[PDB]
Amino acid sequence: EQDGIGEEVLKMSTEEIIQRTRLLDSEIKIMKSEVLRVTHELQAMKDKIK
Amino acid sequence: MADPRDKALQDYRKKLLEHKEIDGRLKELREQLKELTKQYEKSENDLKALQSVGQIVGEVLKQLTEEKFIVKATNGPRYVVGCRRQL
Repeated sequence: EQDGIGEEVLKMSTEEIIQRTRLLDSEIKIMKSEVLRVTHELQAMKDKIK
Repeated sequence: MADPRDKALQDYRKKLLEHKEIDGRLKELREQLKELTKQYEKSENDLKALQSVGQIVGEVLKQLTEEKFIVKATNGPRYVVGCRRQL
């Protein structure tokens, strides 16, 4: 966590404005899509196993 | 005026907390999938196993011709029976 703190402290505008926000948005979108797909598969397979 | 460093640190902390919550949800879903994968494997193994039949066990008493065997089933009734080709 020290590296992240240093990156956020020393670089306040060069990183937070562009690099951090886009990476976080991409990660959250990918994780949401994965969660939706996994939930759909789990429901379908739960009905199948029922 | 709040320092930009403080704003960036607070935003990073909030994003990290949200990421940790999403990671906890992902871990819960992964545990569910791990358990249900073995559960479904056992379920499908059982369902496949349900459709299968037993073989009467009996003793061969003589080989009449190349494809004729006399078999005395354990209960006692004696049959004249064939033989699978690859045996």
